Amino acid sequence: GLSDGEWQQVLNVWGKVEADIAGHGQEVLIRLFTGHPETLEKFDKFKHLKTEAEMKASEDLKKHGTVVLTALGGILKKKGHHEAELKPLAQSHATKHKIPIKYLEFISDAIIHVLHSKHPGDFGADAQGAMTKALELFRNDIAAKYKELGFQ
Ligand code: HEM
Repeated sequence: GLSDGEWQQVLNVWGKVEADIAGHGQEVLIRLFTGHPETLEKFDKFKHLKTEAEMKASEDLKKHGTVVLTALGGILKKKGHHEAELKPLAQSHATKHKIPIKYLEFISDAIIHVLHSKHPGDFGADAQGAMTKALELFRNDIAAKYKELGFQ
């Protein structure tokens, strides 16, 4: 449950991401994969990436980063009214990709890390609070769908 002012902060922060969705998406995934190498194993199409240099050079990783952040941005712009947008992602990530909710926590924190890394001094405490709450809401609603599906 975010206030109007918190959603305003979220969407203000998101404008930073939308200016360079592929660069943000790439860095989010690289942060996820390098911080939590087990997550790489969930991607048949990225498990060949042995080094961060290879990850950085991967155009397909940037492409997927764009897909991920485009989806997330579409969800965030719903300001919590995202059941229709979230449902297929929860279902695909539980049933097809088999992504534990822990990895969604990892990527949520990776987003925060990337925002500070790319916008140092420009991702204020209020913005971090609002973005964190929005990612918690996202993760929590996914978690509810995971529970429905019995997925761990
Ligand atoms: C912000 C959180 C995430 C968003 C918005 C997101 C979004 C997406 C989207 C839109 C797709 C393609 C459509 C689909 O298959 O449903 C996808 C595919 C996929 N996602 Fe995610 N995802 C997120 C987090 C994760 C995490 C944390 C993992 C694993 C650690 C993961 C693993 C995968 C895999 C393996 C695929 C299939 C990739 C392929 O083979 O093309 N996702 N994701």
